[PDB]
Amino acid sequence: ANLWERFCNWVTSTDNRLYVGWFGVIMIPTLLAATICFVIAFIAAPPVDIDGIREPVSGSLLYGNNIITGAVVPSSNAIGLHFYPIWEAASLDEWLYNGGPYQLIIFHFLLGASCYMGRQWELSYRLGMRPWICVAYSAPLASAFAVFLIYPIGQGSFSDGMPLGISGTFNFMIVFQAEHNILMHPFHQLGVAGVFGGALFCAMHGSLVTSSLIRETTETESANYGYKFGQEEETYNIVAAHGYFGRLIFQYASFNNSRSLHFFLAAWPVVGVWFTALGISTMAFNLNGFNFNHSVIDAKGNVINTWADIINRANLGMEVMHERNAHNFPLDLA
Amino acid sequence: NRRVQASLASGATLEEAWSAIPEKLAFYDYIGNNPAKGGLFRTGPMNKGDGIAQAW
Amino acid sequence: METLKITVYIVVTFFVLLFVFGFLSGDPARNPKRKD
Amino acid sequence: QGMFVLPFMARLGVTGSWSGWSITGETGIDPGFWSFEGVALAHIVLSGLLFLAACWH
Amino acid sequence: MEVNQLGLIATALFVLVPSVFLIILYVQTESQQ
Amino acid sequence: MEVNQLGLIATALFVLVPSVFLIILYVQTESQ
Amino acid sequence: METITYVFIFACIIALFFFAIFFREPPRIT
Amino acid sequence: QTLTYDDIVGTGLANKCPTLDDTARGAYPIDSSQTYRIARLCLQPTTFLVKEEPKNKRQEAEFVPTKLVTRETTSLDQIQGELKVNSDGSLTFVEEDGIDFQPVTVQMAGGERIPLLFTVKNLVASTQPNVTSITTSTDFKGEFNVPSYRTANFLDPKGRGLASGYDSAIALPQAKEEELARANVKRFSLTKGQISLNVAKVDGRTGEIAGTFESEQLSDDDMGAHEPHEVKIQGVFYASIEPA
Amino acid sequence: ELVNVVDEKLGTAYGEKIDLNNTNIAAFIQYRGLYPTLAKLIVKNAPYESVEDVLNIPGLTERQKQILRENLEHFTVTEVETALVEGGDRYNNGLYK
Amino acid sequence: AELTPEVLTVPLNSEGKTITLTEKQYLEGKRLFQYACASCHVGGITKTNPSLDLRTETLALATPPRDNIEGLVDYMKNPTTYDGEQEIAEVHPSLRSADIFPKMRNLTEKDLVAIAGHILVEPKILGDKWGGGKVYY
Ligand SMILES: CCCCCCCCCCCCCCCCCC(=O)OC[C@H](CO[C@@H]1O[C@H](CO[C@H]2O[C@H](CO)[C@H](O)[C@H](O)[C@H]2O)[C@H](O)[C@H](O)[C@H]1O)OC(=O)CCCCCCCCCCCCCCCCC
Ligand code: CLA
Ligand code: CLA
Ligand SMILES: CC(C)=CCC/C(C)=C/CC/C(C)=C\CC/C(C)=C/CC/C(C)=C/CC/C(C)=C/CC/C(C)=C/CC/C(C)=C\CC/C(C)=C/CC1=CC(=O)C(C)=C(C)C1=O
Ligand code: HEC
Ligand SMILES: CCCCCCCCCCCCCCCCCC(=O)O
Ligand code: OEY
Ligand SMILES: [Cl-]
Ligand SMILES: [Cl-]
Ligand SMILES: [Fe+2]
Repeated sequence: ANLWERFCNWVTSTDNRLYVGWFGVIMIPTLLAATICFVIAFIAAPPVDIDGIREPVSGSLLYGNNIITGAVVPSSNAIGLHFYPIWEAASLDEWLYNGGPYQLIIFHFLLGASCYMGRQWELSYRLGMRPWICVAYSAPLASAFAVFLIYPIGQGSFSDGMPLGISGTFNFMIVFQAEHNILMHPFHQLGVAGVFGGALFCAMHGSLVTSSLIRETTETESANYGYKFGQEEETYNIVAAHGYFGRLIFQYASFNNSRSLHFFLAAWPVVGVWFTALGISTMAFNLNGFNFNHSVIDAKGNVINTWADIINRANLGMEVMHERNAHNFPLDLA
Repeated sequence: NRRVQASLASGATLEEAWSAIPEKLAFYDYIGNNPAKGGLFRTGPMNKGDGIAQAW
Repeated sequence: METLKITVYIVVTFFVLLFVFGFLSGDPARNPKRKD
Repeated sequence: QGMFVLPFMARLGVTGSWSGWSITGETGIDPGFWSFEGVALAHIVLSGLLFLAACWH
Repeated sequence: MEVNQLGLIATALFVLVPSVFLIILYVQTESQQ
Repeated sequence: MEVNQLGLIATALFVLVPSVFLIILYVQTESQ
Repeated sequence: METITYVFIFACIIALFFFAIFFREPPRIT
Repeated sequence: QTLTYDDIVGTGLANKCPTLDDTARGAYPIDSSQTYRIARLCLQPTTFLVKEEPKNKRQEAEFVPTKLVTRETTSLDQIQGELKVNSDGSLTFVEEDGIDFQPVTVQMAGGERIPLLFTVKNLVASTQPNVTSITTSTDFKGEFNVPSYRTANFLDPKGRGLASGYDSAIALPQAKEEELARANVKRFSLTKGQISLNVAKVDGRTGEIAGTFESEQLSDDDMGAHEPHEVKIQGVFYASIEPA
Repeated sequence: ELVNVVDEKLGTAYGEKIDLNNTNIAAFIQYRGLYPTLAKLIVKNAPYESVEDVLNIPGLTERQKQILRENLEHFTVTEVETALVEGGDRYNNGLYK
Repeated sequence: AELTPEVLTVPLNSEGKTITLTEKQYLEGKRLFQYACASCHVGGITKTNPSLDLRTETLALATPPRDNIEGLVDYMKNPTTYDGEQEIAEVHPSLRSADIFPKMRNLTEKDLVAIAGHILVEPKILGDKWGGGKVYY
């Protein structure tokens, strides 16, 4: 009946159209800050000296960018890992030139996303559910942490975090391959397996359930109207689906336990994306993909190239050209 | 014209008297800035018509 | 800039205290089955 | 330049931009919030709050 | 920027034509029930 | 002819928008 | 004109979000 | 109290030139039979002014003020060189070495970024004749060199450069090149600047001086892509003198 | 009228010998006895009006003068090109392997 | 192709005498080069001074010529600059400086011959790759 207890009750209420919760109390403002700053920087921010070499890169629409090329540009290499809030700048003019908004956006977003994952725990508890949906979302979350926070920490500069834009993303990928040979790293290969397999099993499961829908409708109506929200009976025949799939391959390569199946569906891409987030996060400390450059040589010692050496030729061309003005000494050590 | 007739009174030359007229004031004495010189489907800024005024 | 600094400091502190005191206000008991 | 609402802001005392120019030609000036950009921002924000008020009523 | 001038009409019709189609179908669905 | 390039879009939308309005209203009249 | 177009579309998507959430067909049980 | 690195780091003080005590109103005498050097010359800018383009007839625009956006990275320091005595009692400082350039970019009203190579490279500055004492009325006047803001290896965003890079617009293979010549052929400018140093404080005991400086130079021309601006720079200086 | 002055310079003796007034110091490694000691002195004392001027570098030992004579025919002088001598590019022109 | 005595034949000195290493020696030289030298000299370049490489044509123009076993063995003992004007044992590994470069402590006279031999053979197998840098990888 007391003021605080009433507030606590609204915060944690399961009647709010959108659940708030204690994690929401941090999430709502941090995401709003990040979103507003991003929308405005994407449209109107002046160019940013990402690499600290007084060579501003234009990222916003009003400075000659389209949707594909635009980006909020990472903060200056001259700042490195230093905290650069607005109030640390002599002016907004300075803060804009040096990449201030990237830092504001990504810190608020990492906080708000972290709270997003907590909020998934919290509502699950209020509704009497099992709790581990938030564990599934920790795979995408870890991946964002890796490219916005972990990789900058290991390389010493937010200027090497991932730009918030479409082409910026591709720039990050090409530079990453040249320096870490990420294609040749097992954790990236597992990530592709998690993501290709995720797409595969998505299609499989959707096709098998769709294939064994029980006839409930006429040909003139969407079969979707054969299911009513909250009906107790299943809407497909799982034994017919098992009977099809077990014969398509062989019997014991098919699930007939729906719980094991759906757990499988959860586990495969989650685990694969954990590894690929861990791959980024460990190449942050320069433990790179396998190097087989010149591993094969002949009886005399001539190098016999393999596909790995051809990769390396590509990698070199990415190496020698990236940040073409930023390097004064012969090794790009970070 | 008032201003010109005054300068010549004080004994400036024609060049001097006319050189003392501000550009802003001459630019007003030009029919291209007369609001009654347009057309209903002649669209856009006045600079799109006679151009961007650069100098008197 | 200091006005801003101060403002942000107060706003963050405020939201963090909401968060800490909210979870200290008997959060285990706010579920639909066994309450304590 | 075909400016239509710019003069109505100028008319009542808004004369400078956040980028440091004013319409009177004076450079290096701090208009505070109530610049041309701040007045526009205000009308956008106001528009969005009125939008939500309309859904409620 | 020196963009293709038909990009605007391309984009406007690309949005407008199929959207209008969906709206026509939805509204006449609602006046049925 | 050196015509106005926004002429095309103005004409197109001038036709399209009001016409779609009327079509929307006529079709939902018919289905009740 | 291309900036206006890009922002116009983006803004239509945010408005659609509002309607899809607050003005959805409510799910009703059985 | 002599401050250490860990007292300075992160304060901004490392960008400031040493100050002289407000009492330092001496005179440093000059023995033409001796030889002298500046052991350290420190220049610390406080104001960046940029000349506007009035576009019209005989108006000649003025120097408008600018906002610095590159932070506390602007001071020249550790500059040294001969302080000679001429056959007329004038003094000439000849710069030899030092951190004698800083790239700076300031922003004008309207958002135009003006980058510039704030420098005193190859500075030669002279006093009036018959000095015999450096006092709180001594003035040095000199000129220096202003090399291109970017040096010859610099590659523009399409890969074009002077001592490296493409020699054409390779994304426009069959475009007419005549229109692109200004941007395809890089050029290394080398212009002169002018400086006044006005001595206002003198520690007669230690040979330290300090005062005020104004320099005029050209901004960046982006290897001839565009025309430069004229830049006025105002600030404070500090120099230490030594028998050579 | 707009000319790349480095390309133009490759059309001179700079493009075939070691230019005592412009070439980067790493080129003195192509001939014996020149690098780093004499190459250092040479670069520091440029410019030269004639190739013969390098023998009048104060401090040369008689053996250092012998090495220069041996190599005078691999040298040239041309006008100083700002683009090649600014930025300390005669000591490090950004080229490694 | 194979590791024939012709390729294992390298100059012993300036006078023109030569010496034919064994395959044992070559591999031992390669291994010792990797142990003591590759951290700076991988592929025959110099990571900390790229203007000086281990190409035979470069070694030949060095003072003391170093394109032979003797000059290379002397170099690992008393390294000098390229013109020979100064001794650099304090910044370059050598037996003279094995106290400050501890990896040189346990190198015997025969180990030096193998290291020197590998350096002289390897451009005969790899060509421009040896000392050519990334362009040739
Ligand atoms: C979605 C559904 C959910 C519903 C959510 C509820 C609705 C929420 C609505 C919020 C919407 C917010 C929109 C934010 C707009 C950002 C405005 C901004 O950043 O604008 C800020 C402006 C920008 O300033 C000017 O910014 C300029 C930036 O220039 C740049 O921009 C220029 C114009 O764009 C040119 O490009 C120029 O060349 C370029 O450099 C210049 O630097 C000027 O010098 C500088 O004054 O700042 C000012 O002067 C203005 C005043 C700030 C003064 C700060 C002093 C300290 C006062 C403390 C204020 C703290 C805020 C209040 C806290 C509230 C908590 C109780
Ligand atoms: C066919 C080839 C192929 C394939 C299938 C993949 C597949 C993948 N790569 Mg590899 N890659 C390739 C080729 C390929 N790559 C090549 C050729 C290169 C070198 C040029 C690379 C270089 C490379 C790098 C450098 C990286 C990848 C990464 C990835 C992963 C990207 C997806 C991901 O990170 O999900 C993870 C999930 C997320 C990132 C999502 C975060 C979601 C947040 C929490 C929420 C966002 C909210 C949002 C802002 C608003 C939405 C709400 C609104 C709409 C309402 C995935 C495993 C990335 C990786 O491992 O990241 C960890 C990575 O950084 N790749
Ligand atoms: C009070 C209204 C008003 C006024 C006076 C202005 C005035 C101006 N505007 Mg703004 N404008 C307005 C509203 C207004 N605007 C609105 C609402 C918008 C949003 C669409 C804009 C968007 C806008 C832009 C985007 C631009 C202007 C620009 C300009 C300038 C030039 C306009 C021009 O060439 O006109 C041309 C006008 C016409 C050709 C008139 C068309 C009228 C026809 C006849 C239609 C009516 C026929 C009707 C269907 C008959 C049916 C009858 C039926 C019952 C039988 C001028 C200062 C321009 C400028 O210079 O910008 C800096 C510019 O680029 N305005
Ligand atoms: C000249 C001469 C003489 C030459 C000699 C030449 C010679 C002798 C030739 C003769 C050749 C001869 C005649 C042929 C015999 C050869 C033979 C053995 C062929 C080899 C066949 C072959 C290559 C097979 C391909 C390999 C193959 C793909 C098998 C691997 C199995 C595979 C990947 C299965 C995955 C199973 C799995 C766990 C996941 C499936 C996805 C899944 C989770 C779906 C979701 C899901 C599953 C359900 O289960 C149900 C229920 C539902 C609801 C549901 O959602
Ligand atoms: C870095 C720590 C090095 C290690 C380990 C080794 N070398 Fe080296 N080497 C290094 C530098 C910086 C230089 C240039 C020295 C100079 O100023 O001239 C060199 C040079 C050589 C040379 C001479 C090359 C030539 O004349 O063209 C030789 C032959 C050489 N170094 C051999 C050598 C050997 C055999 C090593 C393993 C014992 C070794 N070096 C290690 C840097 C470094
Ligand atoms: C921000 C720096 C300048 C100082 C701001 C002054 C205080 C804010 C003034 C805003 C003016 C609006 C007053 C007129 C509104 C009339 C009241 C109403 O009808 O709602
Ligand atoms: O890859 Mn290459 O390494 Ca990591 O820094 Mn050195 O260059 Mn630059 O800042 Mn972006 O990028
Ligand atoms: Cl890059
Ligand atoms: Cl570097
Ligand atoms: Fe399912």
